[PDB]
Amino acid sequence: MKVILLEPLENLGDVGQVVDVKPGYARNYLLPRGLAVLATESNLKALEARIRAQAKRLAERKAEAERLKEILEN
RNA sequence: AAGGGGACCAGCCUAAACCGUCCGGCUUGUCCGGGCGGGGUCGUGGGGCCCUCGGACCGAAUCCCCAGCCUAGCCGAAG
Ligand SMILES: [Mg+2]
Ligand SMILES: [Mg+2]
Ligand SMILES: [Mg+2]
Ligand SMILES: [Mg+2]
Ligand SMILES: [Mg+2]
Ligand SMILES: [Mg+2]
Ligand SMILES: [Mg+2]
Ligand SMILES: [Mg+2]
Ligand SMILES: [Mg+2]
Ligand SMILES: [Mg+2]
Ligand SMILES: [Mg+2]
Ligand SMILES: [Mg+2]
Ligand SMILES: [Mg+2]
Ligand SMILES: [Mg+2]
Repeated sequence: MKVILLEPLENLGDVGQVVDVKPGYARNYLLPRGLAVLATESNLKALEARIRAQAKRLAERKAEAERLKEILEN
């Protein structure tokens, strides 16, 4: 069973990673402990949506630097 | 059972893509979900979206009217 880690987990994976676990481990441990969520298509895109936002919002912060950098230093 | 001969005769609505819209969620958005409306319904495959061309017939199983029919009856020849 594929799930999306919501946390870093020992020898499983880092947050946002999609890994294969036994259906039982997910159903009766991971899911009700909020440590992960099932790797369905509905929230697969919802995952990608925020990787994308985090991607954009990061590079906007870098663009602000180079604008501020080229202004000063020159 | 197919086939042949007859009785009767009729074909339709959706799901999904895509658009809209109201709400809900916090994992903040080009988000996810639930409603609702639009769209679409096919096997020669059909539909969706993007270009080019073209701009009235058909009609209900629903509703309305009516005829007819039913639920009482009546006239009816000649010792
Ligand atoms: Mg037959
Ligand atoms: Mg026959
Ligand atoms: Mg026929
Ligand atoms: Mg519809
Ligand atoms: Mg909706
Ligand atoms: Mg709909
Ligand atoms: Mg419709
Ligand atoms: Mg329609
Ligand atoms: Mg239609
Ligand atoms: Mg064919
Ligand atoms: Mg086609
Ligand atoms: Mg009809
Ligand atoms: Mg009499
Ligand atoms: Mg008499």
